[PDB]
Amino acid sequence: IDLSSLRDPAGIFELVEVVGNGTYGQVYKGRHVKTGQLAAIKVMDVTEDEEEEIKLEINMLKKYSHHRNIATYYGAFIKKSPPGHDDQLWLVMEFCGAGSITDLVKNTKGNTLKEDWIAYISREILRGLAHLHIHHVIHRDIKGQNVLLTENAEVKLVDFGNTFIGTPYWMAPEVIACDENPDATYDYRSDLWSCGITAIEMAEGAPPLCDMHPMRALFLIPRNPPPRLKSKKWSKKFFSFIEGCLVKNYMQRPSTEQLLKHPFIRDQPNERQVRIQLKDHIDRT
Ligand SMILES: CS(=O)(=O)c1ccc(-c2cc(-c3ccc(O)cc3)cnc2N)cc1
Repeated sequence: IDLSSLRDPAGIFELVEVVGNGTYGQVYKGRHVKTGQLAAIKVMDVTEDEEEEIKLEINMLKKYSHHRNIATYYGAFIKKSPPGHDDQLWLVMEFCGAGSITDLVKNTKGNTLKEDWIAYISREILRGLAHLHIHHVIHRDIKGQNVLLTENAEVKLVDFGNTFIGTPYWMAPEVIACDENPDATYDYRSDLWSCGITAIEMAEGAPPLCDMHPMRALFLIPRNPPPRLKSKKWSKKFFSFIEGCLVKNYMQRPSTEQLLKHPFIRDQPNERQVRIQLKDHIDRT
């Protein structure tokens, strides 16, 4: 519970290459020197003022990241610099080598996923969310990019809640301020909307207003009726789940616990086979 104990990462971790493209920023594929073991290393410049806002970031990952549907925290390191600034802070976590769900859709023929795959991943997203929510934590950024796979087909979450506004596509209507929603408040239920959009992403290859300029999409999310699956091919349980996820008014939107009982998530006989199916796609590196 102090930045002084934090070792120099020197003979402990090596930075191999920047992970993904630059999707996550300064997140690197790291190597544990001694074991050769892989870790994901998040690098950040740290000032004398950033010292207390960062002590919590570490404690968040320490407390909450010890669930199977959350990428495990390993440790923290400071790469010191001369008295004329600026120290680097390395947040070492589990390296989910199979990439993200975005990678999965892009790597899958025709950029669509099998319905039973959506059911599997969505259950694991919800199961991870249930953990954050039960600990009074809102993820704030549920999307394909932020849902990763291990080489063991385990579904794991990243990026739970500085100057910029990011991508609008997965934002629940309530988090976007307009005339009747002036103080736009994040609810636990916002992560459920985002989850529903992630399921559309998994189904169609991209989220509902991907073709719009981000500013135009930001404007449309609170005005447009709930997004719907384009195809009619989908099962009744799937449209139903998307519907439940995408209740426009958060006040009637179901809890993460209620969703976990939805027939699409609850009823999964191919669960074991799907995990094997996903493992083989991963094996095709
Ligand atoms: C805390 S954060 O900055 O949001 C963050 C967010 C994500 C990761 C992370 C990314 C990857 C990864 C992604 C794509 C790919 O192609 C290959 C690998 C694997 N494991 C991870 N833990 C790490 C920190």
